[PDB]
Amino acid sequence: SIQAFVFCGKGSNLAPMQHSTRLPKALLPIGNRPMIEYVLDWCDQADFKEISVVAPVDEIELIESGLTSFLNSNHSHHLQDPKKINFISTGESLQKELLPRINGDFVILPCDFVTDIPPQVLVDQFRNRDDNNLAMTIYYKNSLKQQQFFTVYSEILLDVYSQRDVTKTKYLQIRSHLLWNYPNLTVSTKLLNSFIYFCSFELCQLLKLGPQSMSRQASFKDPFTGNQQQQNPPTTIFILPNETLFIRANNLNAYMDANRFVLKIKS
Amino acid sequence: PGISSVIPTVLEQSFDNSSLISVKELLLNKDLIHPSILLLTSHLAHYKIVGSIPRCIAMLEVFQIVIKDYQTPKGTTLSRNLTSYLSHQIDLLKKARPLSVTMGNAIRWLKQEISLIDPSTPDKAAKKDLCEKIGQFAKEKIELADQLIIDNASTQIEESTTIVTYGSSKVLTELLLHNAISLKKNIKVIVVDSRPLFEGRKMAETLRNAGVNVMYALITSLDTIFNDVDYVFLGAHSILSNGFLYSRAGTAMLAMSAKRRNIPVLVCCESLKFSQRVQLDSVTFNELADPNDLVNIDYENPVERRGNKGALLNQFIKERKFEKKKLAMENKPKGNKIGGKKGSEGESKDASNEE
Amino acid sequence: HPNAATSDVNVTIDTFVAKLKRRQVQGSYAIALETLQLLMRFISAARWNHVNDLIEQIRDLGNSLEKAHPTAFSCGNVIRRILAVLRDEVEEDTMSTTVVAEPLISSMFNLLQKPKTDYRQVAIQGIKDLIDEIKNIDEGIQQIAIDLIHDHEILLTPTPDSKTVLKFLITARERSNRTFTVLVTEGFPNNTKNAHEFAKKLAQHNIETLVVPDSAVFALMSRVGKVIIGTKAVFVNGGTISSNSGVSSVCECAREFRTPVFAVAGLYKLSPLYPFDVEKFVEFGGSQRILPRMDPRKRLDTVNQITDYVPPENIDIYITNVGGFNPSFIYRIAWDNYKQIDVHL
Amino acid sequence: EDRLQAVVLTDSYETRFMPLTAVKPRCLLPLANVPLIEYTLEFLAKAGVHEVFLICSSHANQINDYIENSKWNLPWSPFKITTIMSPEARCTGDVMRDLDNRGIITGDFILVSGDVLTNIDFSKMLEFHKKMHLQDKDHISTMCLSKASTYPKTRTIEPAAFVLDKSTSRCIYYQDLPLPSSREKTSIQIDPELLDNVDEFVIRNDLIDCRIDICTSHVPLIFQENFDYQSLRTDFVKGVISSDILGKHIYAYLTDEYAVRVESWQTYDTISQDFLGRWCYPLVLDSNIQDDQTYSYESRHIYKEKDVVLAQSCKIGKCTAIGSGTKIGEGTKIENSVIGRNCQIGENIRIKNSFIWDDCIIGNNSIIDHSLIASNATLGSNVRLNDGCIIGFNVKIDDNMDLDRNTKISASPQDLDDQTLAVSIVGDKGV
Repeated sequence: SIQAFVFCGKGSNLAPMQHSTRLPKALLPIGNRPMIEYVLDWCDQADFKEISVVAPVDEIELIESGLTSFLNSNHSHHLQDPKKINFISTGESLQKELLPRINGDFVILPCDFVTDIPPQVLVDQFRNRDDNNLAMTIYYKNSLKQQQFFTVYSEILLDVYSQRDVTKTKYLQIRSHLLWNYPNLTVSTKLLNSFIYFCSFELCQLLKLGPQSMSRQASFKDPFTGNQQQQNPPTTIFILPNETLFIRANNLNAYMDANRFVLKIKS
Repeated sequence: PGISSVIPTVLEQSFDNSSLISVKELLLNKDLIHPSILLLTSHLAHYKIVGSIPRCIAMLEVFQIVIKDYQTPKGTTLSRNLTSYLSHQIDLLKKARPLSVTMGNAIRWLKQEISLIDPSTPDKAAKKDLCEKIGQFAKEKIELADQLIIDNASTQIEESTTIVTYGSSKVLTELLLHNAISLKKNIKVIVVDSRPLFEGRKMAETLRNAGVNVMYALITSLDTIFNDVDYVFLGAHSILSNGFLYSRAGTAMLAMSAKRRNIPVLVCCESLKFSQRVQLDSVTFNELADPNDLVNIDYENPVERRGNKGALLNQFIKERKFEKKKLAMENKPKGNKIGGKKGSEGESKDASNEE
Repeated sequence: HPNAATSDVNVTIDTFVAKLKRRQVQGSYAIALETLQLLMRFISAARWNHVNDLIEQIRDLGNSLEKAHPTAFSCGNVIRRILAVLRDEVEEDTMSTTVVAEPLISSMFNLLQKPKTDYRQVAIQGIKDLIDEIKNIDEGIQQIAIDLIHDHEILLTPTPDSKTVLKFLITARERSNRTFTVLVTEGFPNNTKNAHEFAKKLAQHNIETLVVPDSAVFALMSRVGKVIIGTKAVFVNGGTISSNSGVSSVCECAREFRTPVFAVAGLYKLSPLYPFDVEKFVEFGGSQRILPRMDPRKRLDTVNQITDYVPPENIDIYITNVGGFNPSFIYRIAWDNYKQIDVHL
Repeated sequence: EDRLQAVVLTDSYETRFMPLTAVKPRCLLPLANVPLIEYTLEFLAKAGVHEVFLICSSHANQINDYIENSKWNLPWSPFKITTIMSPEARCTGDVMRDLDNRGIITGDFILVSGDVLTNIDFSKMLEFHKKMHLQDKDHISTMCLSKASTYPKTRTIEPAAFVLDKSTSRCIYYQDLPLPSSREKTSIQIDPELLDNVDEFVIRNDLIDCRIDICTSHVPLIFQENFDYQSLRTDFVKGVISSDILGKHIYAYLTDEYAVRVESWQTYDTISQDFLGRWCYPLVLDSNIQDDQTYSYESRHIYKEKDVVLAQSCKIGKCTAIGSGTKIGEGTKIENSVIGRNCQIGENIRIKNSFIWDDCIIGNNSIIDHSLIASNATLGSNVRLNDGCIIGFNVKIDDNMDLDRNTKISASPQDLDDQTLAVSIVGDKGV
């Protein structure tokens, strides 16, 4: 009924520490408290019993050791290593592999996290509002160019379109059928997606018959398009994505943000 | 078990017959609690749609699911801790929000069933026949009863009828729908609704979705539509062995008005809604929710606004209480239609021995 | 007579009309004040010397105003009062100009059988008198009100809006030893904000507040002691039109459970027109403040009314500056300041 | 903020109303008995205008007459009306240019494009406009918006698009798409020059069209400077925004209250229906603004004026209105309809969401389901119609008729079907 999957990889995007042979992505002490400490705390808070961490080809026992020693844990965590990983796919290929182990509804939570939010309320929202998928976006750093853009609603709070700025045509484009049902659609500049994902019971059917997703974003939320043609078989409650906004200073790490997180932590 | 007490709102000098709050947002739940019960509790806490009849059905379904999920342990027998579990569940329900007479009856029946089958029969074969029998019971003491109610209504209700109601009683909705589309007639159906809930509104919506001419009504002026109105059903919940109706909202007022102006008021019921417990006023046993339901400026339900309202302790003493369940009278609801077909509420327990 | 001279002769007639029609004006008292001011303006600049003609003109003016708005009556009433004031004076004057007693103040059979001065100054004074009356009704109601409230008694108050009623309540509350608890219905469509304001005011003084849903009166009435209203319009056979929402059902409940019903009243607020049907006098309300969005409105039919009418079968006393009077009697009071001729203008 | 002057656009979108307009024009027409410019005039009065400019062109004489008959040619009000002359069927730029040539205004002025029925208090808006102006010099005009009637699925012809701001509230873009009638275009392209200067963005498509502007002393000069502009919404404001004058901003404002501009038949019908419901509060028939109207609110959602006569045994529905001087025999099964002042009826009218205008004579027997009858257009015997039908001026409909959906009916004594002279779609006679 209640399970969580913990994504782990390798520091491909980070610049100046991660290229050393014995230090992993999961175990990174950047601001005193460890990177997977916070995740573990979150999991504990979330009342989730059985949690399994997905591990890459690099580091197989180090993560296990981390899970075991130093740390409160008191839970039956299991560290599993599937073989189909190439990175050129971060976690989609792992997700595709682990599917008969999912008995209920699963939650996706990467190893690299910075958190300050009240966490119960996301879970509760996921449970209540009869929704298949829900994600999170949080404010840009407020302390003293080309960026990223997301779609939002404010009355129900829904998501529709999620595309960035790296690989697209120069002018901004909107579809016709993707407005005539669900009229009001607001676009925001400031928001940073924390990459936290929730998944319902009926999702396992698609990843064993026809894969398309890249970096866990492509064929997940945007294939909600039940308009124009109707040519991809849907699994029945309609295919609908959701999103919620929060205020506190905590976000994703991808670029030069680690050094800023250091500055943040001591408060 | 969890967290109890430590909550806002005063004891209230006016009306304190039952306690007022509980568990809404989940943390540190026991490692044996079935999720269906939890979800139901979450629903009921902020529920719009259900009231009396469907709730019981839902509960039954949940119980059936639990039974399906349950198997006889190696150490403890089939009747060892089941009863305890049931009791715990009931206590949780009570903590969440007080319950109905039908529910109690169902619980009693379950208990009886527990006793009936001896702890020696094959375990797989036991629950096989159990779930069948429960299903049968559900069919008979709800669906069959509903059918019977419908048929009762059919013989009595005239060629072309204007029907005025209050609430969200599913039976009545079904009846209305039947009249609209199945047997086919002219139906001017008027529904009334209060401030905190939107039951009436929901019913109207449903009727629209089936295609009916509806009038949407409120408290401030009922009379303006009567002064014409010919036939009226009330929001049935529970009958006592006096001959009254423990029911929802200012239905009593409406009934009084009906009594004053020409026509009797009538009610349909299920032959398991009846109690054997009794009371006689809107002070006896009050059903309460939080005074937070009326802070927001109306229109919709989830809004979040800034204005003036939001004082339960801030200003110099401010109590903003209400009621959900009140007393409907006796001399006026002459009509009752059940699983035993006919009778008066003056004949308050003439089917309670017949069962 | 139409509005042909009455535009440049007097300044703000059009503005007054606008206020009436489009409801720029707020408060019955305020309306009355405005009417008085208009009358003053009419008097001051314009000259007549001929009296009956003038009276007729005034009647016509009043009539037109009344016809402009079929549920605001204060304006009409003030005018009627002024007419009455004038008429008696005129009658007195006639008897001096030319140069029998009745069993009481007025006879009945005189209607079937055949029966320069400082008058302008007197007329001026009349308006001033009226103004003063309007100002200090409460200083005349005050010591008639604190004659019927006791200790350990629950007091119901639907439709609490006016500055009069509030003041009355405050005066009672000043004698804090007199024990009374206040139940206040919110009043669904329009009264809500006003009710809240009233509650706040009560709290300010230290008066015990209980906020009531309108559906829930049957559950409270058996515990309710005395009920006070603060009406807008008072009528012939005893009933009232009160400032919006939840009064009819309440009254019915009271009748059923037998409950005492006070009403704060004023004779200038009292109308001598008889209400005969629900089909006319009851004023309806806006669906705008019920449900947003208009595509569900295609099939359903929302029914709502602002201000409501009361049958006299229920209320029992009218606490005025003069005194508390019986509903099946108040006609006499009205006639002690109004006529049978000044009705259908 | 005292002393105000306004420019009003009546006569704009004829032929858009296709069955009507031949002798009597577009803006003069009634809603439920009452003409449409009257509401605009009332609004103007409420605002506090002292100098009124109005445009007349097509069927202009009658409009002028009606204006004269209205109570504003008399100097009792703070304002007077004057007529601007222009050629038959024109755009809005020419008129602007003409006005500029004439040259009167000193400060802030108003332009009301189209036909607007607004119940909204505007003093506060004016104050806000003033405050905004006091912020910075290079600032022009104010624009109004509102949350739509539920979901835009019945309102098909208007697909208005707006891209706005939170902090200062500023728009750039506008777009139109048909969709469920003919599925074609699926692409819109957006301005990428200036974005991080503003930061906050709110994009909305489900907003009600009104077409109103509070304007400062810049617009006519601008029009003079760039004479390529044709309309204000489609080209002008957008052009101004797109680096025309460096640093020149405009204003956006939201109000949840009911305010709709009319343009089509179904929209008009919807507006009528809304009015029938108590959606409008500073505008109801019992208040009687004209001082010659004597309508009052009644039970079961029916409107009535003084003196209405009917014959015995009846059956009535909801959201209806019956005017003064209506002489009705036995019948009328009334559901959702307008009938104007003075309507003589023989016997029986089965009414299911119908419509009847000023002064109509209906003969014997008619089954009517969602259709409109115009002024003086007399109905003979046996009238049977279907959905969305529209009848024009002076249509002397005679004996025996059958028509279905979308069948438009003429007005002239030129292009369309159902002729005004003897028998319509049972004989070809007329001009």
